[PDB]
Amino acid sequence: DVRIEKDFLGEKEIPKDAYYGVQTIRATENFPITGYRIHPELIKSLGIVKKSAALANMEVGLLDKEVGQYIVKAADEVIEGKWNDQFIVDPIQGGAGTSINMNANEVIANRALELMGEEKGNYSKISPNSHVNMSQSTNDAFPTATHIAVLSLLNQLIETTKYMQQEFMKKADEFAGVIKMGRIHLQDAVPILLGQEFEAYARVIARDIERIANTRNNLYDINMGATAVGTGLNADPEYISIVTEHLAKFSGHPLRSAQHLVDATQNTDCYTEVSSALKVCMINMSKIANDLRLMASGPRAGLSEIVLPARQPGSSIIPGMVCPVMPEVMNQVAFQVFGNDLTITSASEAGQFELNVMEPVLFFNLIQSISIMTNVFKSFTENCLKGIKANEERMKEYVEKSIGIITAINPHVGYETASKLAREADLTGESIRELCIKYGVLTEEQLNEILNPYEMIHPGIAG
Amino acid sequence: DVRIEKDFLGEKEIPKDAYYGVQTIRATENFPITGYRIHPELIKSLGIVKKSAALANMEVGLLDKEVGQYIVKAADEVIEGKWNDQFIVDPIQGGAGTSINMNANEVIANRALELMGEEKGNYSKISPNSHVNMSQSTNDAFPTATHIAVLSLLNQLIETTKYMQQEFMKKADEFAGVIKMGRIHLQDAVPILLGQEFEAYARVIARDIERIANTRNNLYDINMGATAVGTGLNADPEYISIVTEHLAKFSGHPLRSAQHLVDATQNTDCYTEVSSALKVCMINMSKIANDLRLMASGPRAGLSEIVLPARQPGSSIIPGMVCPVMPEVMNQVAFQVFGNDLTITSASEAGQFELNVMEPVLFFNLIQSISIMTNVFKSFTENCLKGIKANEERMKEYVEKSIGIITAINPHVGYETASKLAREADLTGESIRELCIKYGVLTEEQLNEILNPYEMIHPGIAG
Amino acid sequence: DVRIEKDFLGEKEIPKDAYYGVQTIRATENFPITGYRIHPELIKSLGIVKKSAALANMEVGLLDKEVGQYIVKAADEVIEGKWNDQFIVDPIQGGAGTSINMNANEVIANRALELMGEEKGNYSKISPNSHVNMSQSTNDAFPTATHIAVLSLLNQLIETTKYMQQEFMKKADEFAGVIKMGRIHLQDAVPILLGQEFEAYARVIARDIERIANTRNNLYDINMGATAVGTGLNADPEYISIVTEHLAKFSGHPLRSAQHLVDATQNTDCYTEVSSALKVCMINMSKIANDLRLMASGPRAGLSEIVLPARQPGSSIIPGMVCPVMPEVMNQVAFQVFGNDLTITSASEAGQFELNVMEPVLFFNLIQSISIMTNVFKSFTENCLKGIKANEERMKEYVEKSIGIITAINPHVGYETASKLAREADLTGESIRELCIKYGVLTEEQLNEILNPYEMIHPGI
Amino acid sequence: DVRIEKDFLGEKEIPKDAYYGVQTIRATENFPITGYRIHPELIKSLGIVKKSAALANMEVGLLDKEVGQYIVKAADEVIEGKWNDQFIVDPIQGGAGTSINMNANEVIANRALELMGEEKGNYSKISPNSHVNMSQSTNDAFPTATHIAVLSLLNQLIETTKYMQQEFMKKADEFAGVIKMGRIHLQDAVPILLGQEFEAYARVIARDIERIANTRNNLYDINMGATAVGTGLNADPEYISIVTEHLAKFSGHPLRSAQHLVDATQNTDCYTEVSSALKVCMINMSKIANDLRLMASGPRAGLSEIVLPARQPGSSIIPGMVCPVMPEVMNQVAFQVFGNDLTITSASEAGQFELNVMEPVLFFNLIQSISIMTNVFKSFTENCLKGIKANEERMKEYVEKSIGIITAINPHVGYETASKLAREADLTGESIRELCIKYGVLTEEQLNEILNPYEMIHPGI
Ligand code: NA
Ligand code: NA
Repeated sequence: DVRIEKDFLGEKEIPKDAYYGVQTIRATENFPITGYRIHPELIKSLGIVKKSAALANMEVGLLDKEVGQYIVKAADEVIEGKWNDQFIVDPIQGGAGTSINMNANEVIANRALELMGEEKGNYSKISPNSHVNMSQSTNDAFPTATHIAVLSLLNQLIETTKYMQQEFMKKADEFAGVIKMGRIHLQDAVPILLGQEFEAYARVIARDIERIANTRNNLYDINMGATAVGTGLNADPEYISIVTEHLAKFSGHPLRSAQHLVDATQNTDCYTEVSSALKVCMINMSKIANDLRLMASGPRAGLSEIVLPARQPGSSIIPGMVCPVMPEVMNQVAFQVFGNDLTITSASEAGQFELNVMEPVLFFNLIQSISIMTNVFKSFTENCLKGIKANEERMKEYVEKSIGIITAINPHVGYETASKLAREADLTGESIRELCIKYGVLTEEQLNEILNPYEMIHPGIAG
Repeated sequence: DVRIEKDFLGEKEIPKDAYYGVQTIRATENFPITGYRIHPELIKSLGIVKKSAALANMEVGLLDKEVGQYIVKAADEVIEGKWNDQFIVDPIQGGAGTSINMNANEVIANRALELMGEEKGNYSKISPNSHVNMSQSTNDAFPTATHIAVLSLLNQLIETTKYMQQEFMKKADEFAGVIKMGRIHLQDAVPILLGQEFEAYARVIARDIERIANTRNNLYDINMGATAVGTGLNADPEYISIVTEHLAKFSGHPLRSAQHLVDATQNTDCYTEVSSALKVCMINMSKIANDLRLMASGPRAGLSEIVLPARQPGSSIIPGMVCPVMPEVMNQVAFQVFGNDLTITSASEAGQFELNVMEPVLFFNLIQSISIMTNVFKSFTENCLKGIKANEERMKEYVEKSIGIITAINPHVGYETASKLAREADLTGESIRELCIKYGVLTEEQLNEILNPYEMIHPGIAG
Repeated sequence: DVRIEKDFLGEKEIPKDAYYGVQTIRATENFPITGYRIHPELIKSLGIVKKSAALANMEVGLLDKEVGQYIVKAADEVIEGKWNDQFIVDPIQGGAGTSINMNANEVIANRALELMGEEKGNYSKISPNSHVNMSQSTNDAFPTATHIAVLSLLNQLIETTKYMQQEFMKKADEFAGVIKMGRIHLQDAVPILLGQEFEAYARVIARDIERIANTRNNLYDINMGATAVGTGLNADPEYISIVTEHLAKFSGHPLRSAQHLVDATQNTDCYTEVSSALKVCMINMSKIANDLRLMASGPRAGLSEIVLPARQPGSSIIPGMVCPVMPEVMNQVAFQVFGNDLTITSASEAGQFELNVMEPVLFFNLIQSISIMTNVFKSFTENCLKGIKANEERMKEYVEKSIGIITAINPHVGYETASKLAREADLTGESIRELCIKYGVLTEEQLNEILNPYEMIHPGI
Repeated sequence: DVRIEKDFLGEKEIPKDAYYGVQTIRATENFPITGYRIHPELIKSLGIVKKSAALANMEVGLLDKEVGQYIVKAADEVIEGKWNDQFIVDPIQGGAGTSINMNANEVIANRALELMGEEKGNYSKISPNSHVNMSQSTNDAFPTATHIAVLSLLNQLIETTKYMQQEFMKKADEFAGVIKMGRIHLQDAVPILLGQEFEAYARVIARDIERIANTRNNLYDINMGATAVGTGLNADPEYISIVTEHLAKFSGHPLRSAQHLVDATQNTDCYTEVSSALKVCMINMSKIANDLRLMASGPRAGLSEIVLPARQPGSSIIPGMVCPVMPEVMNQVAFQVFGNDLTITSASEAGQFELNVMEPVLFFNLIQSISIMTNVFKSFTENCLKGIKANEERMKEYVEKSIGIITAINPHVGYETASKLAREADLTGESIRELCIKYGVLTEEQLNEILNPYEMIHPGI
């Protein structure tokens, strides 16, 4: 039922059908923290790293082509997502990612052994350390795999967010004629188009796409060849060049060998720069969600400017309640990303000399942020945003009854007079138009032009 | 293979062997955010809530005793942890916890139906809403279950942390004779006992236990009977009294019916008060961990004051490296709790009028904090703290070679003279004792008493 | 125009009329960061510390009675707030607070010298280090002073908060009969009294008062006598017991000498505990302020449930605009405190071995939090909360025309009739009450009982 | 001693000699929160805004040429920093910045009145609202001024940072030959040059310069002309084009009128983008400062790899102590910025519909971050970084007696001999180099090449 493996600390039993090994099992004893598994994209990227390294090591004559070809086939299986269940270590873990790198090394070595008809655990023939980890350290393989995983996930977030942004733009278009009252401080102000607010939403999101896209650039620099500390001592420059080109080609990213491997091994600014752009994006999305929730308030004692698609019963006790559950989950995902960014800040700040050992919790958080933003943006776009409808009559009635349309008469008649009219209209509950007429401030004809609400929506002195 | 269920929004297919229902499946479409499951303690507590309610509702004559007895048996199964797999909704979810409450209501209703020989889905006989949720709202059942789960988890953290605190105290005792140099600003200062530092660690942790224990008090107030908004309109006061006593008795906590149900339904300060005490605790533990990592630095170009149990190979490329992986994972768990507390802050701040809809992400975070602190504290206590050893010779050599022992001569001979001696000793690399003798500041006899390092470890003018 | 002073590092020019000295001037070159000054209460508390130490050192025969007496009189002037302008060092400073301790030691020494007719700078007669700092370290004097300052500031915050909490409870009373629509998810639910919301506000604030008051307890333990690292090297144990008693008696706080001075010198959890309770309080206050600003929304396209006292013009372009400026500044002070608390967290976490050197920024933020909360609570209470008025008729009208008011009538009339009444109410203009009367379902007298605000908003039928 | 002024809300007494007015005095009663004043660069930028608007309004025939000319001269005095003392409102204030805009409008109006020989307060002749605020809102004037202030402050930070970055690169050069032990997890690893660490420092700082410089781009889009909500109601489109050009030309920044003024009036992402780049920079700087403080640990029980310039006595009780005060204040400024960034995050998130009213606290924090970073970078560069010295012999000695130096010799000597050499080195006192010589394994000349600092620290064999 079990086999026995060993490292410099001793021996352990492994289930015979497991592809992980001794260093993996030790990580499960050392760090039973969350019970989560690493993201499958990171597993995939680990497999891209070990395939790339095995090819490069063979090409430069360091690795036996017999063993190397099986390492490559096993790594391809990992890349295709065939072995996600064998990656059992905790995302939150001591040892700076060694246990993640070793989980990859062990799984690939053991699967390679099985593919050449050998016994799993026979590290004499295929060693996790000496073959699958050849020319590598934790301190290059783990971050390089993370750069690749983060880049692949960012590319998916970007595509999802461009889709959402475009759906905001379609709503802006659908609502381009819908007039309502703009509010500042939650006080009635002057008229605005609902489509102008939705375009404001589309535009901030366009700016977020650009910020997030631009954070990829610093992740294209990888540190493969760094060895233990970034000096690259005893790394072969031809190994570095060739592994880099394989990593680029198999991952699909324009990866580059960092110009200064010590810089690239010990600094973590590439990661906080990403987390920062994700946070900024979710600030904007939370604000947008808060607006949607206010606009959907009601149905009788709220603003009731829009109707969201109903997505689930709101209450078992208020008959027929529907709640804005999709904006609410967007807010919650924002609050989660805000927190993840503080965990990332604190972990990046904790780096010491040649290595930041806090990267596992940094990378867990950063991947989680990207992943939950992708998922909530997809679900919000499909289950809410596309289906939003406007209560046009209600919003028109707000404009029809406002005081603040009176703003438009300031350049003609003065803020002082308009204020007197505004105060009176507010205290009597009369229409501001009627008051202008009854006091001879303006004629019916000239305030038909001046108090045109649609015309006040683009710049100019009315008239 | 499937059955069909319905709510006021429409019909859905459910796998025939599933105990969840239509509202559950809708939550899985609305919120595919994390893919996590709610903590099993919360599942258990939901079952305590629905059992308690069913008993109270029968006792006051609202619920049929035939259906009620099966609801109770099903809820007991949930309480014992037999149905954790049927709780499939995302911890991060819109609808303020409705989908969590409905997952409980559905699972219990359906299991109850199966126990009385009926068809799952036959809500005519046993309704998730009308029977299992009777006299309840999301807005009391969900927070009440959370109070119970948080209290049970806090009690386990407290016990784990008292164990850790006691193991720190044992190390303080083991090291009570071990002399070393105290450092301020990382500059050599005056002698201290290693056992005094470990007692400083034990004492802050004692203070953390007290803070965390004291946060339970505000969670003992529950809001069962609140109905939709806290008014309790149409709740039966005898139902409230009786359900409270069952909740207390089955959960083991001294629960109390809040004095003002509107306050208790809309305020979330009980939760941030807990998160705050957890954060403070992890600030202290991170600092302690950082100290341990500095003391274990080396082995030749570091401080090398202590040796930690080796827990995994440190490197595949530095021969025989061992890294302080257990302190490192403690730091990472701190950074995670710091972030979780910011998510909790932001979610509590977002409450509006009669309900804080952001509670799902608040409660996910708070439970995660308590849970990961418990797990890392257990693992750190067993896999590191108990086994720590002191390099007594090294630390003694620091004291033997220090400048700063010279502090003790200030009251005798003046800070001005001691400074001259200190500077000289620092620039020549001579022993400060020899300099005192050679310049006739003190006799060999009087500085044998005065520069006794052990005596400078407790208050007094040396002499 | 200058004198020359000297420390371990060499000599510096000091303005002839200055009471600070060489170690102070160096700090002003090293840390020109914010341009702020330390809080006057911290200056005061430093004066309490140096007075207390001078008395204890004299009593134990370590300090000259005559020189000690002048140190004490100079310290008393500092305590009374006469020399705040001589405390020039930046609150954000390296050195772990040495520069603040030295600013006190120098000002006091020099003023003491002036009081005995000597020249400022004559450290031969009265030394900042040897006399004013005798038996002490930065690492006990500076924290002890901070514990005392923070305690004093907390006591004032608590009194201000208790005043605000009581004014919320008066508004709860004023509004005890005012009915409105409760909202969950911002969706119309069932009726609630405005007074119940204000009471929920007052109750959370009561809980905050308790949390904050309870953070004082760990600050009453001081480390005076710890000297450099908590070992108490060069502090006589009788000096420690005497200085502690003077610190308690002059400060008015029940200070205690910590049970383990090494613990109390290196751990900073008393400070994060305080910051935490301040953050939690401001979370609740921010939420309350958010609710107020929603209730004040309008005048015609908003909820318009309450009217806040007008405090300033809202706009120089929109005629008639007035804005909820006092809830808004409450929000902003919350966001400030949240941030201050993260700075405090990060500084506390950065402690190393025997000393946390990041205390200056930690204490600057903590004292800032306490201070801005006191000031905004006072201003918000006097300029907004006391004057809040309810639009009772508006709120009643929406309750009368809601769906949710059906909930009060359901057990009386049964679900079948309730549904028919609800349907009619949707399609006609009419309130459920009027319809109950029109169709003889309930009598006007029975509806007066059933839809009584208190009765629709409490448990029972 | 007083005059009387009046707004929409009524009349107030103003000190006769004050240039501020009624809306300003009300703000000083409403918000006595911090006691701070807005940054002088924001005052300056407000003056640029009001000058620019007065010129555009005149050009378009909306404002009297004569009154406009006095408004402009008064604005120019504000721009030159002559009236900073008249800006008394608190940076933390409700009203979304109205009180800051009004403080500018009032000071300028009153000074303009004094320049034409009129009485301060005579708003009949020159109105804060009607003339100085003409064609504007708080909601365009205040942000536009902030964009300009922040841009100016960023440009100074960038220049200061570039100076610091270059001084790190000079130290990398000075230390290019200095070998020491690289450490991972604080465990001894393999040799590294001190110069490579300093170059890693310089390179991250280069990346920070780039991030921060790139945040300017979104600030060049301004919303002047948006008026209340971005619709531009009451702003003539030719006024918008002319005021934008004046704003660019007087400020020296390439300002552009935002493409959608409603977007630019309600969204605050340009500000969080800036705060984010500042936070990221200070994360890196804090880490660097942590490393410096570890390298400076000692003198006898620490690493003692570097010596920092001494800047102040470390202790008045421990003789001889000097502390790394300049890295320490760098840490503390980082923690400050981290917190400021959370305040900024929370304020930005709190935007509602057409306006984010939490901008005053957001801008106070953002400007504070930029300002304290500039000041600490300058002071740290001049008072520490330039003067850092290496303990080269100490560092070399530990490299020579390490295990890790074996790594350079392994491919030359093969694993079997390397292990024998390592074992011997552990048990005897002797360095691997000496042992290589003693046992004829390698020649002294071959060891000079192999263990050359540059050669053991770069890829290859
Ligand atoms: Na988190
Ligand atoms: Na701050």
